[PDB]
Amino acid sequence: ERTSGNSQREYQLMKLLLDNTQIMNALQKYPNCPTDVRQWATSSLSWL
Amino acid sequence: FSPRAVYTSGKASSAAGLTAAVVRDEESHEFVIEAGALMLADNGVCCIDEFDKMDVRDQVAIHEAMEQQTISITKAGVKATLNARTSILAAANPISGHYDRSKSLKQNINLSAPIMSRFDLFFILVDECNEVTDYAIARRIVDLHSRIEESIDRVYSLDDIRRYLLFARQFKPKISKESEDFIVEQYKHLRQRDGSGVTKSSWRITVRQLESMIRLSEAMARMHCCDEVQPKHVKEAFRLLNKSIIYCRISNLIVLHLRKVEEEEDESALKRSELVNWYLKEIESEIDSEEELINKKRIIEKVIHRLTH
Amino acid sequence: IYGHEDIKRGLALALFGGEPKNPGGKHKVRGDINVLLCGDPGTAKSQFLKYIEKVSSRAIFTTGQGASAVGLTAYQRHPVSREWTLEAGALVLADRGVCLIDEFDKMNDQDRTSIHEAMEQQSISISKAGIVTSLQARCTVIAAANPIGGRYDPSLTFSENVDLTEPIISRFDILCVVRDTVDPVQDEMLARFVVGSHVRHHPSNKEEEGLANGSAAEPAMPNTYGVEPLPQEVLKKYIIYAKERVHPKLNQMDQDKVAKMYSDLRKESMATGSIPITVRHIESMIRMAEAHARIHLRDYVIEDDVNMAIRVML
Amino acid sequence: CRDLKELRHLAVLNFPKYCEPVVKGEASERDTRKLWRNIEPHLKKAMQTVYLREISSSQWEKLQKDDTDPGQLKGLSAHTHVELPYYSKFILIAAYLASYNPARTDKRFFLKHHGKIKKTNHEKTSNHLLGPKPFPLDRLLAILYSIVDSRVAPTANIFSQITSLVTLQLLTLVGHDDQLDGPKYKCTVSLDFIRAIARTVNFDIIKYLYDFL
Repeated sequence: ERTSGNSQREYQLMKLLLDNTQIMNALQKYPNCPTDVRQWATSSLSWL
Repeated sequence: FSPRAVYTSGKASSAAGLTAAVVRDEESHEFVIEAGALMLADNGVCCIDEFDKMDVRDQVAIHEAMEQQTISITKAGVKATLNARTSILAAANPISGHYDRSKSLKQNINLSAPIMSRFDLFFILVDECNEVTDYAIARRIVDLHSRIEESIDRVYSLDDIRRYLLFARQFKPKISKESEDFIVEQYKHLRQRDGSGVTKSSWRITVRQLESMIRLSEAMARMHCCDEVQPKHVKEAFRLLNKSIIYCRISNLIVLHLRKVEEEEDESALKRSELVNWYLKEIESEIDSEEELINKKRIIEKVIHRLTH
Repeated sequence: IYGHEDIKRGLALALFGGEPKNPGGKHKVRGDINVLLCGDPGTAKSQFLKYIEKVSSRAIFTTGQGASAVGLTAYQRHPVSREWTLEAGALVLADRGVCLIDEFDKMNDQDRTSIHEAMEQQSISISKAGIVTSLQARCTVIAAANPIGGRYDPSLTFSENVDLTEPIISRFDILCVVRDTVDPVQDEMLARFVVGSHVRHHPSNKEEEGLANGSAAEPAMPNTYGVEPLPQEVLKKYIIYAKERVHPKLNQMDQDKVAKMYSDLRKESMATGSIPITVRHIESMIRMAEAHARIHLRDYVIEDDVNMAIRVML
Repeated sequence: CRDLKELRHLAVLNFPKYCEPVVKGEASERDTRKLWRNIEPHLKKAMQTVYLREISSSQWEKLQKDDTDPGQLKGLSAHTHVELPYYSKFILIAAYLASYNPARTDKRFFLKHHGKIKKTNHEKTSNHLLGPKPFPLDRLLAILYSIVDSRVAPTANIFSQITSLVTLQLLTLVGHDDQLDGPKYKCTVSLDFIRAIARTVNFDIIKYLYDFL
């Protein structure tokens, strides 16, 4: 609700303006998708 | 399989019982010393499951098992200092049953720091929530319950596996003179991998974990009947140390192979787009099977596409 | 294990144990060097104690959960034909030796408050069945403690970081502790020394060294002082000669200089945030003074021994 | 990068630093397999500055004026090595701990004669991650006397680094301007350059953070 004027590059408390549906369906249509990046987006981060 | 092994749970083992129990005799009236389960399974491995339903007094009495492999209990002026080379096959259990993604990796287990410091290798079961994980494991359950005593397709029976257990303890391998420079350069990699933040982090790897890695490379060539150690055998256990806290595996052995070849050419020719077969020379030398000639022929053009795009 | 030079200095001085004399006129003051070790779990602290028990003449080893108030020094009867016979523990049989106690911080609260009698007069008066009898038990307590919960935190005091009572801390002498951390300026000697001793201490290498006399694969390891080490037979005939021959006395040199020097730190410790020095560091200077003089075989104490003893207690 | 306008103004700047073998004559025409070896070390110190037109012909010029003691960094991360006064370099160091620590758990760095409870010695809490905590002036009047060696007299030039640093963009104000009865302040820059200054006047700040136990 408020954008601090004295906020730097650490205090933003922002959120997202998308959803958990169109983000997954926009991966197969994106041109040039790496193999080591697409697997990280589908999984729920199980490795280090 | 191994006859020198035990089996117990958390509440089934109290403070003693498995180490060295002491009780006054009924028909002699004298403090005797009774051996436990760790003394009968000498030069073997003890099994233990459910590491949650237990107190704290039992873990203290077993701290001298994974670091010193000996029993020193002197209770009541009765000396009973023995030794046993039995490995602990523990099996930790999460607090809430499943691994919580919100909490940290040290908040889901009950093991502290002195317990994990004296312990050697520490693996974590990989959990995958993909549609291909349950689709492949379900096929093995159907073939096992429908085809009774017919799904086993082993190439070596269990009669020859027990025979090869005594040949490993015959010719003790040595250390080659070309491996002292390779161990001093790999410990510094895990030293920086330990300190993810500044100094400390999660798993501590110091001198207790470095001496265990040398034993892994020493025992790696134990089954291959190799005298001197080789650099190709020590790097096998190096990958397990990275994945200890966790068709993609096929793409991993390709990137780690081409990086060790393109760093020694003194000159540079074409070998870019019109000479795509030049990268197949340094890899066909290790190929000596059968299916890696026709089936893997159309796979080389797919891995190289990562750089093209 | 290479490194931690300050830790190895305290282990050699505690092997002698000093000379328990009678400095008073009616009170028997004990004179034993008690060292309490406590490090971060991960630097192998118990392996440093397994070496002194093999190069000495009398040393034992016990744990925490393996003993208690019963199996300590004395505990009932002989229920067979109406008889009464007292027993003993482990500190009585270990006379004039070096005792090794493992897992001391995890000890019960009822056991830590009952061991102070054995480490104050070197004797126990058993008053059972109306029969009293005094003996002698000269021991040097060497324990290895661990921090509370996780790892050791240098941001807290040592008297509060370990789950131990306060009367037992003021009974030792050497409290040299170390903290391991990621240091790229010294990690090249740790990985180089563990791989050199891995081949020297191998059973296959002993066939041409221990079994075959007159041959050795690897010589001596490069120490941090350029001094050749000692094998095994040197340490055996070392404590059975110097400890039972020359008896250093108590002279009166420039001992008055330490009196006014103690007042400099007594009125300066609380100026920033630290506890003052008690009288324990004053009467203990004679312990390390006669320990180093026994190495060089000195009949009397010298000023060169009292100087190197202040840097150890500080 | 993705826009075409960025590569249009960047490829022109790389021409003077790539056409060196062409002018000298050591490389003939049609040779794209031998010019990537000599240019590889010349691109490792320039590809990490994307969307920044500051990288030009003035970055390497600052190194020419540093013949004596090349320890100073001017151009590439010049904010890490800057010139600070004697009593002012400790202001940014002491004020960094007053904006990420509770107003009560501060006796652990002064009076060690207290009784610690050991709360857990939780780790993924919002502490040191939500931002600078609002602190007045009573905290600065009790921490600068412990970092310095000898005593310091708070004269007129001692409190001058409180308001002069506001213009220099080193500390933020709690929204509107306060009165005079002890105003509140926050922080601005993290510990990206604090460690570089501490290693010059013999100082260690890593052992003073409360989040890193």
